[PDB]
Amino acid sequence: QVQLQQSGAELAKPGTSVKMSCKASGYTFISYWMNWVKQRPGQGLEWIGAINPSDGYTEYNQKFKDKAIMTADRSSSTAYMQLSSLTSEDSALYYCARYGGYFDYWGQGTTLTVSSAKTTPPSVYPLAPGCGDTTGSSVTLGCLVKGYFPESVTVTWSSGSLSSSVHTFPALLQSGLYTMSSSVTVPSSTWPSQTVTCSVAHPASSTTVDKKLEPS
Amino acid sequence: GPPGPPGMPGERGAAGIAGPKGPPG
Amino acid sequence: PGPPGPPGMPGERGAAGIAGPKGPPG
Amino acid sequence: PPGPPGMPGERGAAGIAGPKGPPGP
Amino acid sequence: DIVLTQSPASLAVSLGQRATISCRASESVEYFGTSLMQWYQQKPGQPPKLLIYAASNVESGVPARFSGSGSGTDFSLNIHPVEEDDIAMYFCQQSREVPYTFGGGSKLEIKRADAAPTVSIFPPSSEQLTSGGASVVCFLNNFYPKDINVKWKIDGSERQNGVLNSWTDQDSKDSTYSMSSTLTLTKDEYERHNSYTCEATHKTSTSPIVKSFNRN
Repeated sequence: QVQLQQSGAELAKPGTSVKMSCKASGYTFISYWMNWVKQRPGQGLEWIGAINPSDGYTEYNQKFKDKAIMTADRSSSTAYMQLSSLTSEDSALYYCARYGGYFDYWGQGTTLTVSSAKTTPPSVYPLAPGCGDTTGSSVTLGCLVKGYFPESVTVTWSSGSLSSSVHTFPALLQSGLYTMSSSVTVPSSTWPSQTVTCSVAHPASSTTVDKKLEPS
Repeated sequence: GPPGPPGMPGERGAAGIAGPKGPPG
Repeated sequence: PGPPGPPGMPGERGAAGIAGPKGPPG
Repeated sequence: PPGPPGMPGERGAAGIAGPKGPPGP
Repeated sequence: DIVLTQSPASLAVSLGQRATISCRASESVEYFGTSLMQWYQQKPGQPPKLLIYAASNVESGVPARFSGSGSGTDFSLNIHPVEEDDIAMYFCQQSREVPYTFGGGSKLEIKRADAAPTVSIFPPSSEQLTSGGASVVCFLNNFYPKDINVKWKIDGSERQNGVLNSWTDQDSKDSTYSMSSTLTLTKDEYERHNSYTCEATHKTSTSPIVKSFNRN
């Protein structure tokens, strides 16, 4: 089927350049104008521009004319976009999407983050229930990922044993570093006789951290 | 035998994007 | 038998995109 | 006999971009 | 540009009921015979999915449950009948004037029976203390409806800030809302005081919900 393989995520220091990709496949590359959109989470979709690839011709929204520089390679069946002089506002998520009267097929989106803040592996802190506490049929555990950057981070419990009964709360930005947390609920019988562990992967910093949850 | 005939003409391409708003009177 | 025939000629180029609507008032 | 017909031709290029609108009154 | 405006912001309906969303345009977007509005669906972590193009027509592979009507400057999207799959953001956009512009968004949440939320309170981990920071997590799970207010209280006395909170959102399976809420102290500050408690005010309980833990 038609497919829009977008390039990997990206982090850049403000004021630097950045180039992005969108390998197209499954239809004649030439025949369809390709477009670019910008999504900033919790805000709407902003049309950046579009490039016809049969000739290289391009058309930009007024706003992005100085920022965005659209390119295409006919051999590669690839569309490119370049963003220069990056400034935080630019930090966001960028889709390439095919156009045939409407935006029928999209890529998955490359994700841009622009900051001075340097790459940091996360401190992981277990959340064993209160020293002084009353057990029930269900026990809730969790563990807390803190002080990591940049953002993509994922947590798997008992080595992926539990998908249900698991709550993952989205990250926030705390003093220029990210912080997230995860909840898991097993039965009272199950823990602590069994082992419950949260494994935390922060592939950005090439680091995974595994934490066995212990009671007191 | 001789080769087959040439293939049918290709499909017509996609329509171009719409233009921007006209200048002021 | 014989080999298949060659590729057909390329297709008509797509229709031109529409003009934008009327501008602000004089 | 003869071989089959070759594949269909490549699809036309995306249409040219739309132009500026008419002036207002 | 052309300014599209969606209503309402967010809406809640029960599965099997009807959901209607309205897109309103700054200037009408009709070229000769027919209007040029499309409706898009977007789900968390995913690119937008085309539903409707030209208002009346439906993209091949989109269930009939999605009927969209409009004409002129005013359009609306309708779904009958709503399903667990259909939790999403919905966008309207026009292909009439460049630069192409999108709606602002409309969140679609399911209506379901009010559910009390289980609460859990966690001390800061020893590990973290060694580091010299101390934070106190409180989890609030499996509730509805969304509106909830958390309140932190040290030694019987309230603290307003240093707190961060994060929410989960309804899902193809879970329709309840869960919330984390971290409260982040310094070690010394934590050490000085003794008793800590997160407090929870929600529809389902006239009396505010509490979990406390005495230090030691």
